[PDB]
Amino acid sequence: SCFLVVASHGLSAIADSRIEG
Amino acid sequence: ELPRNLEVFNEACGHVFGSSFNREDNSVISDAAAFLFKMHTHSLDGQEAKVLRASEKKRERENAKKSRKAPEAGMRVGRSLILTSRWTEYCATCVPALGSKMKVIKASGDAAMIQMMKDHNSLLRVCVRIEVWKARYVSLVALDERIQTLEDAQWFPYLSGDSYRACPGLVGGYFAKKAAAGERGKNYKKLNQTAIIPPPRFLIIGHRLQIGDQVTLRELLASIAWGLCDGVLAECWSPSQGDGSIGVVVGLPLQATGSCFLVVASHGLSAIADSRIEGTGNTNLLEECIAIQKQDGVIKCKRSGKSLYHCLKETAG
Amino acid sequence: ELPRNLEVFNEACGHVFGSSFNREDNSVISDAAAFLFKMHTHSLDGQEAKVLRASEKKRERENAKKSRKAPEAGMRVGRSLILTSRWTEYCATCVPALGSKMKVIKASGDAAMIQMMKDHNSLLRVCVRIEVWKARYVSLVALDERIQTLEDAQWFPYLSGDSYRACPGLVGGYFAKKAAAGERGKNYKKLNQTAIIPPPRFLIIGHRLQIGDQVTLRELLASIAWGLCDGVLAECWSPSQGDGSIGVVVGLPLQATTNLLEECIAIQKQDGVIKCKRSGKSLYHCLKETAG
DNA sequence: AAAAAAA
DNA sequence: AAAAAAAA
Repeated sequence: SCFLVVASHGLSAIADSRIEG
Repeated sequence: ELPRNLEVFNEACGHVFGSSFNREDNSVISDAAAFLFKMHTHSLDGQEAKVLRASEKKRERENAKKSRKAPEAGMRVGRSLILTSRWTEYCATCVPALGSKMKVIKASGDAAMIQMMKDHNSLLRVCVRIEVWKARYVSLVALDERIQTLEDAQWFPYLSGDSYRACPGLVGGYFAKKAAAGERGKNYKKLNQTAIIPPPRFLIIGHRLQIGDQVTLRELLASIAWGLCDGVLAECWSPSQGDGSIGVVVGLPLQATGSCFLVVASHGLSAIADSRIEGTGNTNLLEECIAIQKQDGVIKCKRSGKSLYHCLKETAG
Repeated sequence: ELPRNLEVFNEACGHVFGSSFNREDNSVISDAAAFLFKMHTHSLDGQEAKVLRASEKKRERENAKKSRKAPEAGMRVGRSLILTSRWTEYCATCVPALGSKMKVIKASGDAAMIQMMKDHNSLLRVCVRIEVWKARYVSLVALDERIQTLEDAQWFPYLSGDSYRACPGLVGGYFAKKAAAGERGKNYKKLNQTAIIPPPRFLIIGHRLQIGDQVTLRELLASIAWGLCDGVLAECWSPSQGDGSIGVVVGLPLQATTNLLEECIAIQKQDGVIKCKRSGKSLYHCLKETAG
């Protein structure tokens, strides 16, 4: 699968949702 | 009643598909628009071969296409679209000959031919908008294998060159990458990856997407975002009474386009490459918010931090 | 008693636009300046063709422009400007012939031709100053497509080649990039993205922007900065009684020509210089957020 | 401020 | 989120 979250509507891109912390 | 673009599209689809063209199914409209885009781009069998500056390998494919028999009447297209016996007449009459350019037609001075080319261009734009919407819709539940890193995701949707030429500001891919890399003129248009595109059943009717529309979650999301956009956008939807399948729109995202967070160095100040990240060291992205404009007013909603595709997958389990 | 620079511009605007030229509207003055600049650069339909070293496509474009019908009296240029019957005579007598060079004019010794060339150059400078101001004003609410990073934002405004040739110290873009990214001479001008340009309604009358004159927030911001400058510059303006989209200038920044957000700018007020803490958000973002 | 001088 | 230009 893919855990990316592209930057949109003023939000910052995330290279991996899980690693965030 | 309807603009020139939508009237042209309705006329074309009706002429080509008889009564088999359902005007209230997004999948059927998308399939019809794809077939029409192929027809008007001379990608179907039996149409003019593209040889102007083609390489021998491309010339092989073009000659094979030209030699191949054209689609026959009654042929099944997609799922529930059937070609009529009069589709050949429409293809011969309403499709500009290969290599046609608006300047030559204007120089000729034929009003009928000018209107024909204008209709062709408007149809191309409408079909490409529907193509981008269908690309987002597919991406909502089907990750593209090509997209593996944010650099690849930056150029969605990966549509052909004709799609880019029709809608440079909505279509991404190889040609958008080339245009961004290459020299940028006054006509350069940046890829608006989350521009609002009404569902095809709305786009052909000319109804602009707004608050209160009876739409499904997947189609609304494909309208306002795509698979890898954040899941907080799902807040722009609300199930109707009794749940069912179709809900209602409670709001729309703000800052859909034209978001710049640069602060150039001026008056002795130091430049900032990104206002959001600058902060002081607290790079907590989960605290970010999106401004959703609702009927009552604009509200700031905390980001979910999870892709729309993943949110939909989790809620479907 | 205005300077010749402004007198020439006013005379040209009058001759070419009749009474339709309103000297109190920034948009009207900007449109008139743009039309005059494209007239004096030989860019209007029916004018001479730039075919000295044009490529095939450029050769064809210039030939089509020459063959195309020239503007006629009554044409609508913008929103509130209508060409008069005198515009042909003005374009014939005041616009120097294509390719003319000041050296040859001075060598010939013709006083009339020398004056015409000097007036043409002064008019070009005035029109380009107005063009830069209008570019800032536009960018206050709608950023250029070419501005994606700081490297791109460093070359605002993206104006044409003639604009740069006229005011190299104010105009940016491709030609400013080329000049900066190349061998530089003694007569080389550095781009000043924040050089103070009075609003056109003030520029064409010689009034120097100063504390205490009635202006609009967008007007002042376009005068002293552009869209991507820090929002603290908004402190240079103050709304009047009832606002009404019209206020007054309370200061003008200096050096126009944790710690990162603690940087301050210097503002010259009626009393003296004061240090104002930066906002951290560009003027574009601040205007978007404060719009409602 | 005077001088100089297109993808 | 109008119109005129205009292929690896």
